[PDB]
Amino acid sequence: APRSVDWREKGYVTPVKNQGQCGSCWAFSATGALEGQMFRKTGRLISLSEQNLVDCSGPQGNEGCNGGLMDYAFQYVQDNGGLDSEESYPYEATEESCKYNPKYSVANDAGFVDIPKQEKALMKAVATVGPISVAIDAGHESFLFYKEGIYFEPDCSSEDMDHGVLVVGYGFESTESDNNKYWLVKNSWGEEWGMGGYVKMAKDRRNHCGIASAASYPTV
Ligand SMILES: Cc1ccc(S(=O)(=O)N[C@@H](Cc2ccccc2)C(=O)CO)cc1
Ligand SMILES: *CC(=O)[C@H](Cc1ccccc1)NS(=O)(=O)c1ccc(C)cc1
Repeated sequence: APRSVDWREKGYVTPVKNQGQCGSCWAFSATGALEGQMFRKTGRLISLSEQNLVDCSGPQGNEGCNGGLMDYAFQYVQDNGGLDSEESYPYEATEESCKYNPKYSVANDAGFVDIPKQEKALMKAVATVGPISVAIDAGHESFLFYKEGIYFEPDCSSEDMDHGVLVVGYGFESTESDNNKYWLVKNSWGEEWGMGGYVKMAKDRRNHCGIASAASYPTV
């Protein structure tokens, strides 16, 4: 695998979005992964509707602003035969009745692939597939105030993740502790959080915060 990957340089990644006060992280992770795979197929980057997932993917097991799983969203796009664009079905940060309209659907998938719970396997998927949906333990003040550098939280759990996000690459930079490797992660808290909405999360530090315990991507 390469030592460094950044799919934003290849056109796979929309700008950072903001989920607001709705527990819809899982929807932003899923649209990020599907936005990348759709671009890989068609060469056109189109922002996808998180509200469409929040309002409509209940039958697959999602619970709107109360939580959900990226895999369930991928299952919805497959079952439903499509997913509306962000512009056609904009984000309201509140759960409402499903307003899906297939005339405005711009994405499809035929399932999803769950990545083995290994950072080595996650690296190979990021290097060969595109942005990857992952879940992390974001439940620490240190994560809220992250600003730069490689994020490392000693109290981070590798088993109880609460926050779905998107791995868009990985890389390295020299650090005091010589733990130099990171995952490049797109968050959904707007661009004022972190590094323009991104975080460099510790890579190859024993599945730090569980980043490799629930990684997946849709099949397009
Ligand atoms: C109290 C609470 C409220 C909402 C959520 S969440 O649904 O927004 N976050 C997801 C993230 C996730 C975790 C593992 C695998 C995929 C996605 C979950 O933890 C799902 O159970 C979690 C906790
Ligand atoms: C992933 C998501 O949408 C979360 C849902 C959540 C998770 C834990 C506790 C309350 C709500 N929303 S979030 O704003 O991304 C977030 C809030 C709090 C924590 C500890 C993590 C993430």
